[PDB]
Amino acid sequence: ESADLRALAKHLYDSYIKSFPLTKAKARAILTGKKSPFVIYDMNSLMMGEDKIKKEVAIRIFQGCQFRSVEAVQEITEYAKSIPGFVNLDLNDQVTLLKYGVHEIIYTMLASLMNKDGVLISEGQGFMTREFLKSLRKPFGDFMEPKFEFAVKFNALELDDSDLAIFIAVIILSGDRPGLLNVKPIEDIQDNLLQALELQLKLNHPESSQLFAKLLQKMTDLRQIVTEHVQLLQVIKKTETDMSLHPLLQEIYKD
Amino acid sequence: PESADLRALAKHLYDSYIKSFPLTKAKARAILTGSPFVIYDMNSLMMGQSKEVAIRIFQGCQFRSVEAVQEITEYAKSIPGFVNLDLNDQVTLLKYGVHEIIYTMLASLMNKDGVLISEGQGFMTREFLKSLRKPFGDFMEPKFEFAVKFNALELDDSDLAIFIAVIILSGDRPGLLNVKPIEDIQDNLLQALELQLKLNHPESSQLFAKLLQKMTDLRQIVTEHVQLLQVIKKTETLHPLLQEIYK
Ligand SMILES: CC(=O)NC[C@H](Cc1ccc(OCCc2nc(-c3ccccc3)oc2C)cc1)Nc1ccccc1C(=O)c1ccccc1
Repeated sequence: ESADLRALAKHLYDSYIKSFPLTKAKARAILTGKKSPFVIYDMNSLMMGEDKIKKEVAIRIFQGCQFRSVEAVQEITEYAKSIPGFVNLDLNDQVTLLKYGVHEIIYTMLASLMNKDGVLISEGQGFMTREFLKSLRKPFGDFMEPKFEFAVKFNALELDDSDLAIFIAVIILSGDRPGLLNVKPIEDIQDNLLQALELQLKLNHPESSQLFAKLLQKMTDLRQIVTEHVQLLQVIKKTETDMSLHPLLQEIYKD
Repeated sequence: PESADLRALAKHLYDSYIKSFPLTKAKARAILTGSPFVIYDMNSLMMGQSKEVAIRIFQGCQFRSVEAVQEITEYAKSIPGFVNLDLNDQVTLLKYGVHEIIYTMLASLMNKDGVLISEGQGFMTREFLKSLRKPFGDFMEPKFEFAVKFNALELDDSDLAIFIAVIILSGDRPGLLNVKPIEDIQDNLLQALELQLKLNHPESSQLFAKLLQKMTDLRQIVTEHVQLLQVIKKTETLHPLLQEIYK
């Protein structure tokens, strides 16, 4: 079965590259200055970068994150279809799996695009500093800090895209999502994905003790990030009466 | 290339096809021949503003067609040389090839009176499909038209496994980056397909040619299916995640 686990791992990695244009290997190539990004760290550079790469600074930064999230949901959906068993599950659950999964997966892969100092934007054409993202006005104060704090700790695991491909498959196939109708089909798929992640982790990181365990523990951090963000969204929703949330994201958010 | 190698290629493709496609032509034909539950009627579908039946049947086809795409994708990975192709080209070959393959294989579930549904457990008649209000009665009928002509060739699963591989490795899909290796592989599969058909159907003259002529007909069906599929976004309009799964 060992070889069947390796074939699973090879397969998901294949679909991962096919579904997400900006990989972790590409992000790190751009980040670790070998493709150099334009750097947005203030108002004038944000607007200079609207020319050069791509008060209302917060809204532009809002919609730019909405754009990429909608886009991200679409990639994640593409990828889910490739996971063996997914498209054979009950449709209502396939939807439930995505509704809940995409949040968690988005911060996982957002880590790939982050370092200590900032975050890659516009498929790596841009780089926005962590500081500039703290500077925004205060329904949006430090909305990004907890994602940077997670990235810092998650990135020190030193996962690569082939590790990530399996980890996010495991995330999608969570049997504890609320409202799932048939938990057992989902859990059996996850079991095989977990088996494959275990082998992959040991093979790709032989001198990295309990990497499997340590990666699963990061779900605690992931979910707590999810929760605070929904709380920030609502504060906005009450006070940004004229602002707009995309219908795909609307659907993903309504608990 | 040697007949042994083409026989080996032939047999290799049949193996993968049997692993990737649970409901085979042969199985489908066993079921078809004189049970599964028959849907001939509005009350038999019912007994077998939220949503009109025609849309729910449309929806269910999209679900099943998404399952077909994953079976076909997995089968492609087994074609010698496919996974060594450039990755963008594997996506492009699949993107354009899956519809043609879906309608090819749908013929395996069809006779002139209906189609097998739900893993062979059901049978929706042809006439019931036609009953459906515009443009919903007009989506399956062309497929039945093709199926009946197609099934007259009496291909089996072993034949189909190679024909399917030939469709995927089409060098003329828009946006291919490196056509040569795709045509190279397709030539090999055609080589194999031609020997398969002479050996499997020795009394069936120019089957090879006749089969290739049907690749033409499948492109017409795919093209016009789109022109029905756009008369649908048009007059038939939401739950975004769902729409995203079937983009
Ligand atoms: C599932 C899901 O929707 N999850 C919530 C989702 C998670 C997220 C967060 C950051 C991120 O950065 C990508 C890199 C990024 N790209 C830009 C960019 C690009 C072009 C122009 C300007 C800026 O800025 C950043 C930080 C990607 C995804 N967040 C949002 C999703 C929808 C709408 C808004 C948000 C916000 O984060 C937000 C930001 C400011 C004010 C209000 C809200």
